[PDB]
Amino acid sequence: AKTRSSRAGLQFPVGRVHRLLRKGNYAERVGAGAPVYLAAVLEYLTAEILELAGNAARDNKKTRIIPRHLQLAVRNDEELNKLLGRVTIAQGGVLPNIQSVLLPK
Amino acid sequence: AKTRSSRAGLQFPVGRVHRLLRKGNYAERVGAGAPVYLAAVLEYLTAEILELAGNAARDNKKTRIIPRHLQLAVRNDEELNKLLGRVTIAQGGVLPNIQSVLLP
Amino acid sequence: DEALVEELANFRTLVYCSLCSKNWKNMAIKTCGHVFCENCCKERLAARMRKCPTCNKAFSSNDLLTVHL
Amino acid sequence: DEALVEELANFRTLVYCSLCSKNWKNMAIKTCGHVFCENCCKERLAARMRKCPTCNKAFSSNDLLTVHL
Amino acid sequence: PHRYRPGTVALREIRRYQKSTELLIRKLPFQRLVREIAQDFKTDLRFQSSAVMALQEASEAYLVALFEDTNLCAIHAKRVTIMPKDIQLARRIRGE
Amino acid sequence: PHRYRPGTVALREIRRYQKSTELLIRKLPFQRLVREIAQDFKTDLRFQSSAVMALQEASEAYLVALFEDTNLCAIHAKRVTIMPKDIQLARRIRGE
Amino acid sequence: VLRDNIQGITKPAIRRLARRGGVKRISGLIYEETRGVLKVFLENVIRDAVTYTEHAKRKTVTAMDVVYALKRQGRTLYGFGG
Amino acid sequence: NIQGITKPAIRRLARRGGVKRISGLIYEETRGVLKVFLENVIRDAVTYTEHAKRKTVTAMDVVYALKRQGRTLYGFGG
Amino acid sequence: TRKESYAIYVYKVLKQVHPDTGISSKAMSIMNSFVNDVFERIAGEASRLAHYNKRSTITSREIQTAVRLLLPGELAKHAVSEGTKAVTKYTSA
Amino acid sequence: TRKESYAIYVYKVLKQVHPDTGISSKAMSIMNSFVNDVFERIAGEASRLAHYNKRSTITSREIQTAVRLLLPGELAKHAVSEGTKAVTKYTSAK
DNA sequence: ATCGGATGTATATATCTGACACGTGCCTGGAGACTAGGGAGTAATCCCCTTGGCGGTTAAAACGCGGGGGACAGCGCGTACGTGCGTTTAAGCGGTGCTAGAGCTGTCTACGACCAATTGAGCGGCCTCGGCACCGGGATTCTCGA
DNA sequence: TCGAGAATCCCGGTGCCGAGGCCGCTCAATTGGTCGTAGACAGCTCTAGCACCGCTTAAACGCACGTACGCGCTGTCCCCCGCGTTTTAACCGCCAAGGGGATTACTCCCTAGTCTCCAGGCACGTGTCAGATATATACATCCGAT
Ligand SMILES: [Zn+2]
Ligand SMILES: [Zn+2]
Ligand SMILES: [Zn+2]
Ligand SMILES: [Zn+2]
Repeated sequence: AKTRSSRAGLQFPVGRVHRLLRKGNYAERVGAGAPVYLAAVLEYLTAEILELAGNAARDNKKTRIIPRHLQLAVRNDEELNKLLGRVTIAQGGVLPNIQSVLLPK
Repeated sequence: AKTRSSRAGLQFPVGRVHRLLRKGNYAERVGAGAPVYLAAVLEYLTAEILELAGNAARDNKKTRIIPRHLQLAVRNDEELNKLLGRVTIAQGGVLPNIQSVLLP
Repeated sequence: DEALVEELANFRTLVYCSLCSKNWKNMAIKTCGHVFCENCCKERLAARMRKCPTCNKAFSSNDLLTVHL
Repeated sequence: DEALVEELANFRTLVYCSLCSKNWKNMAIKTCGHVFCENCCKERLAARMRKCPTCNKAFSSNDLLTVHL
Repeated sequence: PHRYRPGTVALREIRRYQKSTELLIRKLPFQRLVREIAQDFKTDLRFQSSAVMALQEASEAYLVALFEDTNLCAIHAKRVTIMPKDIQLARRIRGE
Repeated sequence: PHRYRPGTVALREIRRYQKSTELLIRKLPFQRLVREIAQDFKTDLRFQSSAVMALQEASEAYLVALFEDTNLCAIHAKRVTIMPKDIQLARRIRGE
Repeated sequence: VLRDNIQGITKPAIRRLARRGGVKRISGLIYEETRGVLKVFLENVIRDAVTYTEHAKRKTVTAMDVVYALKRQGRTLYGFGG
Repeated sequence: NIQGITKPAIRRLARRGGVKRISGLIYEETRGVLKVFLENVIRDAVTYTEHAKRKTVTAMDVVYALKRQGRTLYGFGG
Repeated sequence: TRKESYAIYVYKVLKQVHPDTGISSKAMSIMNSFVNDVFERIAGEASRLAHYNKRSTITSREIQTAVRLLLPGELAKHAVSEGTKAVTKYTSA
Repeated sequence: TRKESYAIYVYKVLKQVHPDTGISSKAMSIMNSFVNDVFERIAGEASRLAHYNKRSTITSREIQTAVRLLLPGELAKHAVSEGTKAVTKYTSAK
């Protein structure tokens, strides 16, 4: 007996998403292929950020991602920065930037 | 046979609120005393704003309530202005004020 | 002759962007040092493809450096 | 036909180092985007020639980047 | 040749226009603009009159509320004239 | 002896604090401040450690995000020193 | 098709809004800057109304799609049936 | 009390922000700004912790109170 | 078909505060939208607040605290009292 | 008792993009709380679309038009193209 | 500062219509009455976690002095914008015509809720060693008064 | 212009505790039927959105002229930055007591569900009067000569 995630060729669990949609008072009935569409979107967004953070985790000669590396991944790209526009990541810090008028001549 | 709203003593309908709250997918069950409590709060706010609107209309020698009086009454009161923060009223207008430095 | 044309053709492949074959090589990546044209590179950055066509190494926008001649 | 002979020489001087005319342009400068050969780069650092020839500016040790093709 | 000082007439238009409630842009020119913009997302589309009216009722409020805050940045810099560098700062501080 | 021109130390410490990541305010006085503020709503309360940590993180983020908006309107007046009027203008424009 | 209708927003029309806003003196280079701000506010609102009006299989924009689009951006509007 | 937020601590936050020169009246202004924000968060946290008949305000109440004010915070669960 | 509204109730309330004034049809729609927005965002906070505590029913206690989280300052102190005073009457009868 | 999280699935996704790279506990706790936030927004927006048109089932169309309403610009194209390719594979499977 | 002439802003009385307020028919949604079962209130208990106190280092805070750069005020000039007038353009209003699409009604079939039986996937508890933290030494770069 | 001095980086060695894998074990996802209602589809009605034309006439447009304001420059002086010395209490490690948060039984009563009945809120029709429009009149205001 196969699993629905394996049948759909995904990595995320489809049954748990199907149960969470049902036990959440969202609608009276839930369609068949709604979880298999919603679980394929939650994985692409995760794979995007986990790929953009691995470059930062390498430019600092590290081999283990820490929250600082996730902070620099969602602030250097417009698409993700506009989606997480009102989110404060703990232990994140800021982005190095100095106004051009302050520097000496 | 008495109405459910007359027992409480309100003007707003209790049964309509109950069936609207029991069919909007909020919770699996709805308590008996919830519509009575909710229909008494909805009645207070409307009277609160509709008295200020009436006074504003009366100060302009009119005898009706055009949308301008609503905007005036809302923008002249602190709590109401804070509650209705990011909302716009059609044909409302603007509160008259001029910067002090601009005058001669 | 053919040898004169062949060297002309051989050097032509070195000046033009391989993707476009229409503009001089202008844009270089710090990570790998490969040089392409500025126009072909930018459209890739809007297609969410951050891997080098040649050395496959990942890169970002800040790693783009202009070159002259 | 001298018509394509000039293009090859124009192509040749573009890729050859304008200093020695014997090496490819494989060592570029990060500060101002000019490209030369590695042969003509480290000889200048012997006398601390931080001033670039083309635009005449200073540089450093991390302003020289390896480039290919 | 009875002229006015440069600004006493502009100081009266503020009082005139802060007391009336009506649309300030011409209806046909504004309505053509919406139809021009909305033919790229999907062609051969139709609109109700109320949709156009409601779309116009919000742009007025947006522009008016934006012109109120750019008048504070000009006062901050000891001026009375509003330059294009104030609209950029006022729009950047509130995040857009 | 040896001295530095006014500004170099400021620039280097700016460069320093924009590369680190720990908390800037001391922990025990902040905890005391939170416990004192909470007293006026309901007496005899208790706090978890994580609640105080989250409060500190949120406060630091808010203050840091506000000091970098007051600086942007301090420059607009051809000035290089932040002022309470700059802070007030930034807060007013943001929409508090 | 219809083109270059952005010039229907005239200089007096722009200045009348500024008068209501409260300003007194207006610089020369304000009209072009302002015409580029209204053309961006009208894309975000319309791209959502069009999304709403085709999920329901219709081919005409109603007065409720605009209200929903304005509500989705924290700009709720009273008076049109919201 | 409010005197625990010392001047060097205030100035380090400004340095992280990116300012170079600070007027002498800034600290008094900023203390009264922070004191207003803390009250706004704590009142909602206390209402949340009081609705459930509890006596200890937990981290999840603070997270929810921050969330409903347009300021979400990752890293503490939920 | 038909469609429902709060027109009659709003008019009935209006003839209580000011017994000699009227109201226009254009402001009536605004008054009808305001009461739909307030009721929508008050009852949307109770469902989420009851989910936090692993409950299943929204009772009067879930609304008494949902009012306190939305109405600012002085307004809540009056709304809570007037809502509480109405339930006691209903329970007695 | 038991507690459920996406920590086991995020790690499986991570080892497909970067074969040799770890992740710390705080980073895992942040990546866990981001997925819930996105999931609570998509479904919450899809419910209102069903309510508006007097319907009662959340099918695959509401999810598609709710993704096209929240994600900005160019992300939506890829998200839709990745969802509509998984659905067709699922429906024509064993 | 003190009058005066002209201009735009209130102030008072017809008149006239289209929207507000009121009345009636009728149908569907709300009020009564009874039943069953599961959510929620209440009592006991136990064990983690919060509060409180004590002693040593030492890192950070407090205080004082010198001086140099930046905030601010006063002047002068010239270009850009406000005000008024004559001419031109397109908006606003009315009326007519036609047809594409919204909204409602009746069928019926395929799809999702619901229940009984299985089994393997994901969670809790334990080990272990290697990546990262930390410290001590040179080598390179950056600033300032000559 | 460049040397003295201070801050910063590259490298090597040592150590430790948290990530990564492993194993046993519940209970939740999977199969397999069954049924009844939501929704897809075809057809009909009618209304409201689009296209065109003619006639005012209000407003957009171009031009001349003057002047108030933006911008650059110069000077005085006072207040904030850098640096050294002294006083404080934050931080770490350790210990102990008890409160209340979480968990498990047990019961009971309050809300969902069904059937019956009828009055209240809604669609449609009609009178009439509140306010919009026009007009003559009183006055506050402003810029100039003095
Ligand atoms: Zn190319
Ligand atoms: Zn490469
Ligand atoms: Zn060379
Ligand atoms: Zn150069």
